[PDB]
Amino acid sequence: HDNLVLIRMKPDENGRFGFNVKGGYDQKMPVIVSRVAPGTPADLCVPRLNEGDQVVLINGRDIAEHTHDQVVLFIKASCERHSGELMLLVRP
Amino acid sequence: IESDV
Repeated sequence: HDNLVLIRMKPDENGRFGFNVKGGYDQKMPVIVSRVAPGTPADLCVPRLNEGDQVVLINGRDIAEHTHDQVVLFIKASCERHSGELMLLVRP
Repeated sequence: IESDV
Protein backbone atom coordinates (compact mmCIF):
# COMPACT_ATOMS: atom_id res chain seq x y z
CA HIS A 1 0.00 0.00 0.00
CA ASP A 2 3.08 2.23 -0.73
CA ASN A 3 4.95 3.36 -3.97
CA LEU A 4 1.50 3.82 -5.58
CA VAL A 5 0.76 5.68 -8.82
CA LEU A 6 -2.60 7.32 -9.60
CA ILE A 7 -3.53 6.76 -13.31
CA ARG A 8 -6.20 8.88 -15.08
CA MET A 9 -7.49 8.01 -18.58
CA LYS A 10 -10.42 8.90 -20.83
CA PRO A 11 -11.89 6.06 -22.98
CA ASP A 12 -11.81 5.96 -26.82
CA GLU A 13 -14.73 6.84 -29.21
CA ASN A 14 -15.96 3.22 -28.61
CA GLY A 15 -15.64 3.62 -24.82
CA ARG A 16 -12.64 1.25 -24.47
CA PHE A 17 -9.31 1.72 -22.58
CA GLY A 18 -6.98 -0.78 -24.32
CA PHE A 19 -5.83 -2.90 -21.43
CA ASN A 20 -6.51 -6.43 -20.05
CA VAL A 21 -6.91 -7.37 -16.44
CA LYS A 22 -6.30 -10.74 -14.84
CA GLY A 23 -7.02 -11.95 -11.29
CA GLY A 24 -9.54 -11.17 -8.56
CA TYR A 25 -10.89 -12.60 -5.25
CA ASP A 26 -12.53 -15.72 -6.77
CA GLN A 27 -9.27 -16.75 -8.59
CA LYS A 28 -7.32 -16.08 -5.27
CA MET A 29 -4.95 -13.87 -7.38
CA PRO A 30 -4.26 -10.07 -7.24
CA VAL A 31 -5.70 -7.82 -9.97
CA ILE A 32 -2.89 -7.38 -12.58
CA VAL A 33 -2.68 -5.49 -15.88
CA SER A 34 -1.77 -8.39 -18.32
CA ARG A 35 -1.70 -6.29 -21.53
CA VAL A 36 -1.52 -2.58 -22.63
CA ALA A 37 -2.21 -2.56 -26.45
CA PRO A 38 -0.38 0.18 -28.52
CA GLY A 39 -1.91 3.59 -29.34
CA THR A 40 -4.82 3.09 -26.86
CA PRO A 41 -5.81 5.42 -23.91
CA ALA A 42 -4.02 3.12 -21.31
CA ASP A 43 -0.88 3.23 -23.49
CA LEU A 44 -0.99 7.04 -24.12
CA CYS A 45 -1.95 8.42 -20.73
CA VAL A 46 0.79 10.08 -18.54
CA PRO A 47 1.56 8.43 -16.07
CA ARG A 48 1.30 5.33 -18.32
CA LEU A 49 -0.53 2.15 -17.29
CA ASN A 50 2.03 -0.70 -17.52
CA GLU A 51 1.89 -4.51 -17.74
CA GLY A 52 2.47 -6.08 -14.31
CA ASP A 53 0.84 -3.12 -12.44
CA GLN A 54 -1.33 -4.37 -9.59
CA VAL A 55 -4.69 -2.54 -9.44
CA VAL A 56 -5.46 -1.31 -5.89
CA LEU A 57 -8.39 1.15 -6.42
CA ILE A 58 -10.80 1.77 -9.31
CA ASN A 59 -12.48 5.18 -9.16
CA GLY A 60 -11.57 5.19 -5.43
CA ARG A 61 -13.18 1.76 -4.73
CA ASP A 62 -11.04 -0.89 -2.90
CA ILE A 63 -10.88 -4.06 -5.07
CA ALA A 64 -9.18 -6.47 -2.48
CA GLU A 65 -12.26 -8.75 -1.84
CA HIS A 66 -13.93 -8.22 -5.24
CA THR A 67 -14.33 -10.95 -7.88
CA HIS A 68 -12.76 -10.67 -11.38
CA ASP A 69 -16.23 -10.07 -12.91
CA GLN A 70 -16.87 -7.24 -10.30
CA VAL A 71 -13.52 -5.56 -11.17
CA VAL A 72 -14.46 -5.61 -14.93
CA LEU A 73 -17.94 -4.16 -14.08
CA PHE A 74 -16.18 -1.40 -11.94
CA ILE A 75 -14.05 -0.46 -15.02
CA LYS A 76 -17.17 -0.35 -17.27
CA ALA A 77 -19.12 1.72 -14.67
CA SER A 78 -18.74 5.04 -16.63
CA CYS A 79 -21.01 6.96 -14.22
CA GLU A 80 -18.34 6.45 -11.47
CA ARG A 81 -15.75 8.32 -13.54
CA HIS A 82 -14.65 11.65 -12.07
CA SER A 83 -14.84 14.22 -14.98
CA GLY A 84 -15.34 11.32 -17.50
CA GLU A 85 -11.94 9.73 -16.61
CA LEU A 86 -11.26 6.25 -15.22
CA MET A 87 -9.05 6.62 -12.12
CA LEU A 88 -6.83 3.74 -11.11
CA LEU A 89 -4.49 3.41 -8.14
CA VAL A 90 -1.72 0.91 -8.96
CA ARG A 91 1.45 -0.64 -7.55
CA PRO A 92 4.13 -0.90 -10.35
CA ILE B 1 -9.04 -15.52 -16.93
CA GLU B 2 -8.21 -12.11 -18.49
CA SER B 3 -10.68 -9.57 -19.81
CA ASP B 4 -10.26 -6.83 -22.47
CA VAL B 5 -11.40 -3.31 -21.36
